[PDB]
Amino acid sequence: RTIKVFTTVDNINLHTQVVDMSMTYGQQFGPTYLDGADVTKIKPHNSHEGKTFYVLPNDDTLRVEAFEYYHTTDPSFLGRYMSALNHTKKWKYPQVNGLTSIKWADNNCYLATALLTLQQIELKFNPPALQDAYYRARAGEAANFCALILAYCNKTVGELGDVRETMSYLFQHANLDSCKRVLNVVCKTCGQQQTTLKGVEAVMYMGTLSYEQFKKGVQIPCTCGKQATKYLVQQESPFVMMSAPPAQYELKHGTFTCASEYTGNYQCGHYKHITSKETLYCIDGALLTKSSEYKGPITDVFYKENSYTTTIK
Ligand SMILES: O=C(Nc1cccc2ccccc12)c1cccnc1
Ligand SMILES: [Cl-]
Ligand SMILES: [Zn+2]
Repeated sequence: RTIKVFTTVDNINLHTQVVDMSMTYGQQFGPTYLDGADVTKIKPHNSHEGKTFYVLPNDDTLRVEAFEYYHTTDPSFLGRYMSALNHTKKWKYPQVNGLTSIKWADNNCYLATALLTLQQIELKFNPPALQDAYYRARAGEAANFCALILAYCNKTVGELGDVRETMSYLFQHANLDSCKRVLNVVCKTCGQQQTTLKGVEAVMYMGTLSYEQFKKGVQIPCTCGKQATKYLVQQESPFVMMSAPPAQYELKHGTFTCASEYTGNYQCGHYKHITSKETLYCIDGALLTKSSEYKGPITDVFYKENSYTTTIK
């Protein structure tokens, strides 16, 4: 007694299977999922005929398909993706000021601000999984994209992540190869030291939120025990992300693209998103407020860029 089903790792390439309806999916395929639901311990029902089940990439055909689609060989990746999807499928993705947001659930505030940020910066993903899911998220169906971020970042639904760390992981899977940064560190004692950064390290800085201050210079520790000055010589990138420990900061309309605000304590706080459009909009999941001025505990600010060369000699 049998039905026909299809197994997959990428939901595109299907593998015809004939399953014994007296045995679990588990006994025939190993761990098995139906649109995120774990059916490993369940026996085939007739309503399953012709349906697609996810399985683990446990032969060379599935390994090649999984790597080509996801760009990861982490063995627990597919199970993490399916477990998250089972939750993200039931989140709400309301359109807020023309952007896909996420209604608050399960500490997902860091994800909502990350998703809102992506839709305001020029970025293309390398893994087809992220390309296809990000296209759907932009159209309003973000369940797959959210599940993939959770899986790539090794975060479970319910865990509060850091926005900067999350953007860092997503940038590693994006085409930032054109991006270039040149830095100069001046110590009165020790003189000068020029650094070039490439890719992800060229678009991220930790220590100040102000793109203008980065250009004029910021004080950092030197090994000699003095304070050295670091400023921006040259930048080629479509955006920059300036990050700092959360601290009261004033966001001025028209001077930035968007920003992330973090309120509260370590691992038990809340992120909000601020976008600079015709005014300052504060997007907090499904919630929207406006103001002409904004002050809060800002962690990250995104700025547009193309090409910058310092006048500092
Ligand atoms: O401390 C946080 N984020 C961070 C911001 C800036 C610098 C940090 C340095 C080390 C660890 C966390 C940092 C944090 C804690 C809980 C939830 N989300 C974020
Ligand atoms: Cl993309
Ligand atoms: Zn020095």
